[PDB]
Amino acid sequence: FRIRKCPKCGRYTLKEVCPVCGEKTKVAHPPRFSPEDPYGEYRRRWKREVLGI
Amino acid sequence: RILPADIKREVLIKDENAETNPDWGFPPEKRPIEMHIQFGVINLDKPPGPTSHEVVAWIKKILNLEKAGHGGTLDPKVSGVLPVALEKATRVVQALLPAGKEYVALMHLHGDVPEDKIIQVMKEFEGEIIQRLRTRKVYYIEVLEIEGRDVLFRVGVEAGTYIRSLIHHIGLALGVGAHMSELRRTRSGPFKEDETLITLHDLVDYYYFWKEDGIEEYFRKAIQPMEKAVEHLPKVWIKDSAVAAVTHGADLAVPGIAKLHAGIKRGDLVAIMTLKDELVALGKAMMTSQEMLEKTKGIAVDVEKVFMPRDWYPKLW
Amino acid sequence: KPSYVKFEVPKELAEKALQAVEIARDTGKIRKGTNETTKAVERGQAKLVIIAEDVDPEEIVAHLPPLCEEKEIPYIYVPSKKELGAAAGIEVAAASVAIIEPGKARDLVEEIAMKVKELM
RNA sequence: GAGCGUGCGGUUU
RNA sequence: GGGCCACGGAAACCGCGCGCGGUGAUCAAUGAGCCGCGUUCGCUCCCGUGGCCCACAA
Ligand SMILES: [Zn+2]
Repeated sequence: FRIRKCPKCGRYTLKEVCPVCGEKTKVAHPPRFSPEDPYGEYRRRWKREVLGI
Repeated sequence: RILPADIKREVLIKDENAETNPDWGFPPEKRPIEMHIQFGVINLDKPPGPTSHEVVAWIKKILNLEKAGHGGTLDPKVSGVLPVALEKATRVVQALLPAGKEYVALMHLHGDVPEDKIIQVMKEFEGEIIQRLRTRKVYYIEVLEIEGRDVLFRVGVEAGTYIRSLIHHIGLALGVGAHMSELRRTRSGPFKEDETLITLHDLVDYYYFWKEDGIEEYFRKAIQPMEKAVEHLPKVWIKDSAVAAVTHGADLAVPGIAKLHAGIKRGDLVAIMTLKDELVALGKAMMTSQEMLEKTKGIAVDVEKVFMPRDWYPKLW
Repeated sequence: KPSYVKFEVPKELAEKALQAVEIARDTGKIRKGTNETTKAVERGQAKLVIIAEDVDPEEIVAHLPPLCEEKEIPYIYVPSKKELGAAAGIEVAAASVAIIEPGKARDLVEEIAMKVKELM
C-alpha cells in the first residue's frame, strides 16, 4: 500500500513527510477488518485507556 | 475542485412568522440513541479486501440490524467513503447513488513520460468520456504527485464512472500505457473525510462501548442523522400545520411553505424539511422557487418518499 | 510516537534487546510476526515479547500490551521494525517477536524483564 | 419483472 | 378511486475474490504455500397483498 495522508493537513502523498505541513504521514487505507475480530476484546482495552476511564 | 453537490444556495423566506412547537418532532440531536439509529447513516471508511456487500452484512449482524443499504458499490480492493443508510433511513441512498463522487488514485505508467506531458494530457480528460456503452462526466482532475512512473491524483466524477478505465485511456493517450495500482474514494455526495468518517474498527468498538459499557457519546458520533444524507439537495421548509399532512401522502401546497432554497426548477429533486430542520420527505418540484414564493395556492412539491413517522406531528388539518 | 507504546525504552536497553532475540534464534526457540507472537502469548509460551515502535496502522499490534499484562508476560519496544525483522532470521520487516525459550540469553532476558517492571 | 450503484460468475424444478 | 407506508416479485448446491482457525516460509511475518471453515448490500420504476390518510396548512 503506497498512498499516504498527512494527519494534520489531510493531504494525500507518497512521501513520508507532508509536503505541506511537514508532519509524518500515515497509510491512507484503514486497517483490514474481520468479522471474527479475534483480538477485539483486547483492542478495546487499549482503546478505553486512550479515551479515558 | 467543484462538484454540483457543492453549488451555493441562498435561502429565501416566504412566511417570516412561522414558528415551530418544541413538543413536536425530534431534531437530530434530540433523538434517543435508539431512534437516532433507526434514522441514521454511517459515513463508513471501507477497508480493502471485502466486497461492499459483505461489509454491510458484517454490520447488520454486529449492530443487530435488519436493514442497511450502502450507496455506490465500492470494488473489493478499493477503500474510502461508503455511506451506509440504516433501518428506517435506508431509502435515502436514493439521494446519494446519483451524487458526484471523488477519488484519489495511484496510476502506474508502463513507460517514461515527462512530468509536463502527464499533466497536460490528464487535463484533456476533464469533460465527457465514453466507457463500457455509456457517457459519463469528469468534473475535475488534479495531479498531486509524480514520482517517476507513479502519478497520484484526485479526480471528481459523475456517479457510475470507472476510474480504472480512465487511467487506462490516459495510458493510451500518453502512449506508454498505464494501470491503476491503488484507489480510494474520498467523497460521495455530502459524505466527505471529516470527523464523521469512521472505520469498521472504531465503529464496532464504539457500539460495544455503548451496549456493554453504557457509554453513548462515541457511538452517537458514529451514526449521522438521515438529514446529513440530504445536505446537497435543494430544500423547502414547511410549517408545523403542514407536516402531518405530508407524512400522510399529501402533496405540498404552497400555503404550507415557510422558507425555500433559491433556483429550484420544475422537476428537481427536493428535500422537505420541518422548521426544526428535520427531514420529512423527498419530492419532485412542481414549481420554480420563484413561483412558490409569489403564488398563494397550488401544489409545489409532489411528495414521493416519506421518512418521518406520522405520529411525530399532530394531524392538524 | 504511537499510542500502543506505553513507556520509554533507552538506546542501551533496546539494543540489549535486539541482541537478546538474535541469540535465541539459534541456541533456543523464537517466533516472528504478530500472529505467531500473539498466539504464543495466548499460550503462555512467550517468555518475552518484543514490539516495534513504528507500526502503521496501530491496530496491527495495539492488542499486544493489554494481552501481555493479562497473561503476565514482559513486553518491550524497539526503535524500528525493519531492523527487528533483520535480527530474527529473515530479510523482511517483522512487526513483533516472542522469545519462546531463551537458551543462552537467559540472564540477558531476566535483566530486561526485571527493568521493565520499573516503567509500569 | 426493467434500470441504477464500478463486483459478482457457474450449476440444477 | 388517488397519494403515502409495510410486506412479496425465489430457494439450494458450486466457483473467482476476501478473510478466520492450524501450520509458518530465502525480499508477501502488516503472512507464502498446503489443509479446513467461513463469507455478498440496497435503491428506483413497474406488478400483486395488506395498512393509514384524502390533508392548499387554516
Ligand atoms: Zn496539506
